Amino acid sequence: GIRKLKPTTPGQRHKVIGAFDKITASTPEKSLVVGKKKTGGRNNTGKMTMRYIGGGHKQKYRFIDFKRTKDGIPATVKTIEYDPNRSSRIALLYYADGAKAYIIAPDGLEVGHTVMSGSEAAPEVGNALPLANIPVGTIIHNIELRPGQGAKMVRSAGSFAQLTSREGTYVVIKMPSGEVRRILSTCKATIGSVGNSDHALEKSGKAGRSRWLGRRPHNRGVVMNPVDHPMGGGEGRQSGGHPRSRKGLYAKGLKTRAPKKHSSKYIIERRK
Amino acid sequence: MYLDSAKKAELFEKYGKSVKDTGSPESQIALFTFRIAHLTEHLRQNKKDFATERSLKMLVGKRRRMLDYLIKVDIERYRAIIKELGIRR
RNA sequence: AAUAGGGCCUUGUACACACCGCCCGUCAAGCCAUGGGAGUCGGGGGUACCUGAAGGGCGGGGCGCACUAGGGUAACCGGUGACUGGGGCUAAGUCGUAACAAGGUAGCCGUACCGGAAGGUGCGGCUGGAAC
RNA sequence: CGGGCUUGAGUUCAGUGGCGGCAGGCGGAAUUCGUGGUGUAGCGGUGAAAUGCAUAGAUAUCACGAGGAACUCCGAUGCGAAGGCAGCUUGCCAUACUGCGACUGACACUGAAGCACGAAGGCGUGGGUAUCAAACAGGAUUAGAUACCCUGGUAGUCCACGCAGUAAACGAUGAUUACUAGGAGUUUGCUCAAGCUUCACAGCGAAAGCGUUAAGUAAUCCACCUGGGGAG
RNA sequence: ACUAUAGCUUUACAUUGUAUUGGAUACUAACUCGCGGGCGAGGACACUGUAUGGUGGGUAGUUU
RNA sequence: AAACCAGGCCCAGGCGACUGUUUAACAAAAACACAAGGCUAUGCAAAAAAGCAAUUUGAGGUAUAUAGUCUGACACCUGCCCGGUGCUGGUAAAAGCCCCAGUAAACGGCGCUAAGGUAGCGAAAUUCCUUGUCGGGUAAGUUCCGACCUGCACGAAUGGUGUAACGAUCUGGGCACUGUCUC
RNA sequence: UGGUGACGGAGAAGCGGGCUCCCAA
RNA sequence: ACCCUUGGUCAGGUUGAAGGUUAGGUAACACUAACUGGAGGACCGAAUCGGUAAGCGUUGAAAAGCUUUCGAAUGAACUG
Ligand SMILES: [K+]
Ligand SMILES: [K+]
Ligand SMILES: [K+]
Ligand SMILES: [K+]
Ligand SMILES: [K+]
Ligand SMILES: [K+]
Ligand SMILES: [K+]
Ligand SMILES: [K+]
Ligand SMILES: [K+]
Ligand SMILES: [K+]
Ligand SMILES: [Mg+2]
Ligand SMILES: [Mg+2]
Ligand SMILES: [Mg+2]
Ligand SMILES: [Mg+2]
Ligand SMILES: [Mg+2]
Ligand SMILES: [Mg+2]
Ligand SMILES: [Mg+2]
Ligand SMILES: [Mg+2]
Ligand SMILES: [Mg+2]
Ligand SMILES: [Mg+2]
Ligand SMILES: [Mg+2]
Ligand SMILES: [Mg+2]
Ligand SMILES: [Mg+2]
Ligand SMILES: [Mg+2]
Ligand code: NA
Ligand code: NA
Repeated sequence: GIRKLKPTTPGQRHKVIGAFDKITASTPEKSLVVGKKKTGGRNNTGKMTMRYIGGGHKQKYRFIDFKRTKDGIPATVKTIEYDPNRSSRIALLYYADGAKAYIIAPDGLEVGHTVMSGSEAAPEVGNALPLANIPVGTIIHNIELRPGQGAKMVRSAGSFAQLTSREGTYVVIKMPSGEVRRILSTCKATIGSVGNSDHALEKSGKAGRSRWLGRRPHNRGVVMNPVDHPMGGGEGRQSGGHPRSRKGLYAKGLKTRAPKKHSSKYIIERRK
Repeated sequence: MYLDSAKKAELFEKYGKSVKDTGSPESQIALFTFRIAHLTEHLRQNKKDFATERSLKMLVGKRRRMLDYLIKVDIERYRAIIKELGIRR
């Protein structure tokens, strides 16, 4: 759900934000949060390697459980919670042993539900199973790439993948980008799609909101001088020629995947 | 609605003289009100059941006609039945 | 010596000096009525404000009420205007042939897109259509 | 105005339905693309051709993988206020017809304003995108072809929510009630009653024709017309 | 503009081995990655060194 | 309103939606940014950026994400061209190159070619001739506003045409007011 | 081994601070 | 100049979004009325940040200032 702001201000006329309807708690679990220090896009030499990063609201880091190791121990959903670090919401789980954890909240998960992990776990929403136990055709997220490493694949708000066929020790999965690829049957995934699918409908409305989110203004290359950018220069407006970066990397069709990568043997169809 | 024979018999027993009073006012009113409530609860979930919506409007008209007949007959029964069921809104 | 078009029926018609028929639209010509516009010029009434005669009222003065006169904003009723677009009738000069026969791609209704022009095409509907 | 009656109207019960509405699942044929076997001089299209695909390897043919749309035979009849509704199944709704020896007692009809629904095409946001296909591009025929024919092809066609409110939205025939002749079929409930369509008395009509589903005989209310253009 | 050149990229040799009907397949033991404090996934490829062919105003020295 | 203190107002245009930023010390703007839109890359030791490397940023984020590039709220829209240039494909002891196919919200073009400028604008921040011509305003108008279209040399995301609100922006006209001026 | 430490912004209220709300958390 | 960590500051007045309550209205929503509420790169304006226009200064009080005027002033704010 989203909320549109009435046009009492020019900076509010085009603002659309979320309704925060699924959030049930206002403060985070203390044992699972730590203060976060911001980079301005600078690496360990102090030189800025990534542009347009800096400022924004102070944030705390929530430790998200992407491994789901406690197999067979049931957990109960305590609260649905806001996370400043990612687009999706998180869910606080209490285990029967007194452990507490955070997971990425799937769509349709409510307070009071029970989740499990492992081969014995039922293929319902919020359960984390090896892909060899997931019946063909269901909607999954938080997909592992190597057994035991942790979820890497389907994590953003609203995104989902589908398990379409299994071929021996591998399964065929269609990815959010449209790629079709093989994943080992030992890898884990969580049933359901990621919640908060209305994230893409939000509109900032003003430059200040990007400043709050921690982004700095971006300058086009055509309005620089030739000493700063290949596309710069000229008197009056000029098109800049073929679009390219500061180092001259073409920006309108040149592929940059390494064309000898071993992971190509596990890709069936390509869409990126 | 559920509209069971037991529910209809209980409604008739509560409203009107004896169970056999199936076709009298203050009992047709109660049956129509029950059906209207159940149809509203059904249309809350099925927002495209336009046939059910039209049937609900017909039931509302039928209850209005029975209430007008009660108006023509007297006013005490009118006041009693509307105070009991809950009508004016 | 060598070699193997016309009548009688059923149909449709916007034709009837009768298909060598009748009609549709565009552009160019001439008359008439009515539209739209930077602006410009008036008339009648209205709300407020400022002054305000005579005659009475209240208190020789003072203060009231309103007949007008004055400014200004708002209506309605009207004229005119660089320029720019429909319609009718008379001519018919030009360009094609859309409809009337299965009118030569059946026709019409709605809708959308596209063309000098009548129109063409897509989707759904109708017979006020053949022909099977 | 004050009472009564049950025949009209409505409620209940039983039986009989149904391409009626909404929602969730399941399907095979055809067809599209990608990746691999076989194989090579054409395929496709037309009145005849050409534009197009194809030896840096087509059509055809055998597989595997990823998808979208439509529901052959039954199938002409039935349902819905209308628009409309057709693969299989389930759930939730609505509704109709017939009867009861059950009930209430005229509670009825119509309806200017208003409200609701309302084919196709069209608009907005998000998905999806196989076929067909406006616009557009090329090839033909013609004096020309801004068309008809052929090859491509984007919106659209599909889904969800929201606008829009139009049609040859037609039976070119408003709703209700009562009555009035026969033939040919058909469906359901059982010789009878509902419904479904064409010949046809009286009657009506200018005629074509309508004729128990009237355009016949009558009563109640609503909508609309008053010569053709201009002009919806 | 002339000449170079970082980077990217192609092949050969080295790292680098074994079998079967050569250039394909297969194997695991070199080599790489993940998990836990051996197991799993790859695999003679990838990576890197030497040589070689392309590309290279990204950078440099110059000429005009 | 008693001193001090304490909005001038209206009509009509160009540009840029807006609040913001900028040449410390001659330029505050129509320049930059911006919310938003498109295209392209990237399946995660991601692409990309620093570094000889180790390592770090990206990001401990995972395609509703990140990065490169152009356009720049919103409304109605965004026409034809793949010929050219880019881009994507099918020698030492094979890449390329050729050829063919695709790509214009890629650079670019829209007078016999690849295609001959669609809608919308137009003496314009674009018009040389030029103070173009007609109308409005003034006693008198090289500026301004409205039309006309031989557009030297507009034109649709180096976006076209509009647009309420906003501006120490540029530009024209009125009322008020005055030593700006007659002086 | 578990709690405190330990945390935002705006605004009621107390000559004669709790608290409420909000999202940028 | 930009970034990182950790602190601080912003007189007074105005306007009146979301939301809430109570009335009518609905089959239920919808939808009107009043009060409440206090949002905002909102408005006026001190401190403060900045530097529009004019005047003065130009061996200046000053190697960039002063006076008047003017912009922003809860934020993409200023500052240790
Ligand atoms: K920019
Ligand atoms: K350069
Ligand atoms: K013709
Ligand atoms: K024809
Ligand atoms: K119809
Ligand atoms: K007949
Ligand atoms: K001008
Ligand atoms: K612009
Ligand atoms: K274009
Ligand atoms: K200071
Ligand atoms: Mg510059
Ligand atoms: Mg220039
Ligand atoms: Mg002519
Ligand atoms: Mg140089
Ligand atoms: Mg030298
Ligand atoms: Mg500006
Ligand atoms: Mg400003
Ligand atoms: Mg300066
Ligand atoms: Mg300055
Ligand atoms: Mg720009
Ligand atoms: Mg002047
Ligand atoms: Mg402000
Ligand atoms: Mg100040
Ligand atoms: Mg201020
Ligand atoms: Na040029
Ligand atoms: Na003045």
